[PDB]
Amino acid sequence: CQDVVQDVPNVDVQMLELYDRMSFKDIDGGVWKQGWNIKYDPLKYNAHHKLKVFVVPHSHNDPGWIQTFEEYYQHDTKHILSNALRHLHDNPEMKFIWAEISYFARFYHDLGENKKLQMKSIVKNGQLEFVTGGWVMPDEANSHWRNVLLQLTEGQTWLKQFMNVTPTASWAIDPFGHSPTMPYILQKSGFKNMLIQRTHYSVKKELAQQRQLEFLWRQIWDNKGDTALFTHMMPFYSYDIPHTCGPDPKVCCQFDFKRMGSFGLSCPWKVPPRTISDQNVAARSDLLVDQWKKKAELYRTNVLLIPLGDDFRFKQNTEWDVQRVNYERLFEHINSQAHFNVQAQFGTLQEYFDAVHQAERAGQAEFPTLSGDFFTYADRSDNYWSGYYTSRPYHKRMDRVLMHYVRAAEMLSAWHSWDGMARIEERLEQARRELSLFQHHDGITGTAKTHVVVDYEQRMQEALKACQMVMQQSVYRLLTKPSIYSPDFSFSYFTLDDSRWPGSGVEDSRTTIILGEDILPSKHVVMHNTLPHWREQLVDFYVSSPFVSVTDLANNPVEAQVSPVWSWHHDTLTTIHPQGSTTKYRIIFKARVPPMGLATYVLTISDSKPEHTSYASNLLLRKNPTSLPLGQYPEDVKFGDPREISLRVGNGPTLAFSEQGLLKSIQLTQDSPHVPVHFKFLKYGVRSHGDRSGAYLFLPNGPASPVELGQPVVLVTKGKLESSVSVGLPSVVHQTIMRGGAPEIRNLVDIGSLDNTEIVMRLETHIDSGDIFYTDLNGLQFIKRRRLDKLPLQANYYPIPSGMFIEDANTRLTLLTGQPLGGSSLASGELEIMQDRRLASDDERGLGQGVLDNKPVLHIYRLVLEKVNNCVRPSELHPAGYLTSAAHKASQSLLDPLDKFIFAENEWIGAQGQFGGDHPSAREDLDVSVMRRLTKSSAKTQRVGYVLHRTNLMQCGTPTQKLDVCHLLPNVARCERTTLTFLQNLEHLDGMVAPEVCPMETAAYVSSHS
Ligand SMILES: [Zn+2]
Repeated sequence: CQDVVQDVPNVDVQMLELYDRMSFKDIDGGVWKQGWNIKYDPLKYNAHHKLKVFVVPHSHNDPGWIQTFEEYYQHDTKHILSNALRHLHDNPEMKFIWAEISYFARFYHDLGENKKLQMKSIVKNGQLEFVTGGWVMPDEANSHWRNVLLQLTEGQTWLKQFMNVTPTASWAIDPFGHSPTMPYILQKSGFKNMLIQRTHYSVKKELAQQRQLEFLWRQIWDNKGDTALFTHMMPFYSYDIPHTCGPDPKVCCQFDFKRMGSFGLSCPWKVPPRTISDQNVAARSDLLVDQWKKKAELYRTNVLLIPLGDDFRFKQNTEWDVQRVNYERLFEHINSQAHFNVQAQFGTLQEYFDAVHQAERAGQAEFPTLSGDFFTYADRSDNYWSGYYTSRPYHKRMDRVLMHYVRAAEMLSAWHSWDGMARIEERLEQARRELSLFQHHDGITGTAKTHVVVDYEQRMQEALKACQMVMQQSVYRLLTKPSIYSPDFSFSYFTLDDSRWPGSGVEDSRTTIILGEDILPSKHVVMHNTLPHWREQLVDFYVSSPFVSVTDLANNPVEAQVSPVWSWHHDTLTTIHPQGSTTKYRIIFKARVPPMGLATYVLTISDSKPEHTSYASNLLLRKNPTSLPLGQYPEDVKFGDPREISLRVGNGPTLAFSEQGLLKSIQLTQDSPHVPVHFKFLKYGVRSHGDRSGAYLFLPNGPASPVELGQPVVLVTKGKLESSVSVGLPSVVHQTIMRGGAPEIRNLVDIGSLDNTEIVMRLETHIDSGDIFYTDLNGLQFIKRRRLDKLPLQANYYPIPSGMFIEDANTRLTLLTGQPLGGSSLASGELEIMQDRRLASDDERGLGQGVLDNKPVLHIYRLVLEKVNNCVRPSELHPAGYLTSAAHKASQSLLDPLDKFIFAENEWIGAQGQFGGDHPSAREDLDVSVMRRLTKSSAKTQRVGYVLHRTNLMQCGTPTQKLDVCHLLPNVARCERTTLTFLQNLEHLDGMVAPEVCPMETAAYVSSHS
């Protein structure tokens, strides 16, 4: 294994170092507004060295944006694909590339048997070519790497079964900035080439000047270079026809033949296209070849890519004819005139890449190496696209919940083959496809119309219910004696309890377990642990009585705590204040669950305070208190005036809070200093003159201003197992929760009718971080950031898909997230992260609406303060950072918590105590990211697929069983290493053993069973 800490990779272009050197000037470059007037040597090309030009027709089809998936399918995409089939069949020289498999699969299943055969023949002969072949073209900023792989797998599994093809070239023309997570996943999935478009106008200019727009893109930690993927970055402002022929859009627009005649379109530069004739073809070819030779000066070979398309193009038979016939008349003239020294023709993306690599092997070019990312994107002036890191944060949070439920449903159901009557495969295909659709660059981004967001939310809600049904049937099968198990596949044996989605203050839908010494004195509950190591964690349930004791199924007592149930309400006379339930209570205890396993507990009612259950105290801090009854709860609420508070659970850290209920300090141990750490809430506004913020753009009117808090009401709950401080602020109920290690932070965010406001949560410390901070990419890797005062505030905002940290020589503070949000370090010792944004104006990128559809959301975090002076850190020149053990486990507690199940009926005949006690407990840096049965019950050879991910953790001194996934299931007959999509066998494994993967590596295995 490579060492990913000590050796700094040597690359030609390192994006952090390039950013530090660049001046970012926004000069008028002439017809190429953000570049310069390109010149070429006309003697560069002759009889023996010609320019080869590939014109690649395409159509950008969004699976939801202005219309829903189904509205676009019926009104636009089914006509595009029907006309593609007819025109390519009739015109063998015509070519077309296709990206979005969600639409292609919907179309193909609706075709008659004769049309399916014709479609297969234009794919087999290479006229219709699939590019990427994902379900969608995903967002690269907010998306988790697990979901990027899920949607790639859904589309490529469909293409292999139905079209017998697997793309090796990727096409990503519309995501709002680009991540190195994509080449990481694509290179481990059989790809050879990829293309990107939306990068900062300043970066396009700097790379074009050095002919560094084609590069070998490696990971920031990769010293050897085996992660490298060949990447083509397009040079100009857009992927439309005016910005793809060459540097002058007033010329290129005249070669978009839909912008004349009866289509109702036109050229903004005021010179229309003209039909190509014998009379004009020499003059028209003179201007067009000059644009081609200028574009070719920006690249290193004699092979040139010219895309030809736009949004939902090639809808009409007449559009295919007017584009094909005028281009054919230009190609026939140009190819027949030796003075041009050009060969031009319709082609595909793979055709382009094959010809470039042939030119390279001929010794025509040697390509540069590059590491880094392409965030944050700007298309013009100070218009940085950091707004969509936060827009529609309710759905961003829902993405992470559905990610975990799909993993848990696939894993729990994989242990067995199921009868077709159970409909397990139907429910899991629905769930995978709804989560896959939401990865689209107008889904998770929050950049769709209000009615389109409602469609995404309804689809994700159906997917959640499908996962719940699979999970509960699987738990019953796994923990019921085989002598008793006799299933009704329609029946609810268990209901799921989730404390964190949507959250009891968002939707008060948790089930209360109702116990009574007569009617029903006990209830069985079951915890699942998807992680491949033993886990102990606190769990809670709602119960109808405070007098409840916990046992394991063997009747061993478990120490428990009871707390009241609290809700928060606006008083119309005055204040935001808490109200206690008189009818339900929380029971809280530590569950111990095997790796990838299950554990059963029992809740039992009694007359009075039972021997192994304690009761939290509650203190309400407010002047002029009124009474707060709590029904049977045995401890009276205490009252006081606002004051500073300190709390400690177990022998974990001591936290101190201000009179307003906000953190002010952390002490790690009894001996150590009180380290200042202050939470604050601030607000950004919108510019009254000049460019307005919208769903995409963040354009603040200066630095954030303090929120006036008044004298808010503070509630302190103190228990042996769990304590919290909760405060009612304007727009936010803010909670700090303590269970004996790093605290958990919960914000119930309701921005209400506060038009043109963005709410930010900031941390202030004396950590001497200077201009340096770290943010993650897609939940996979931490990248070093440098704050730049020469760029505006909105340019120093980055995606926070799962975490961020600052550090000096001695101390680090990490904030882990349960949802992707936008964030920064705008001053030494600070972290900040945006909670919600409400915007009255459109930002002129095509959405045609502001963001005024906000709803309450529960955001969740962990906060980890650590000493790092005894840690082996990367050298100052390394562009990556790495989490500690404690911060990594804190992230895992937010993204993949224990699942909780309540038995639905009065009696569970044949109940068992535990599943998976024999499972291997793997090293803490290893995860089983995916477990998925690949075969239905009728297959004679069963196949199960596993994705294994090993992260890299910092070594800090304080230093388990070998996991072989090929032997988790009995009767293993073969074990293969595969691409991450499971579609190609790469290696038949010695001894049917799936080996140990290296730090920062991901591998896929398939086990076959007799
Ligand atoms: Zn798009």
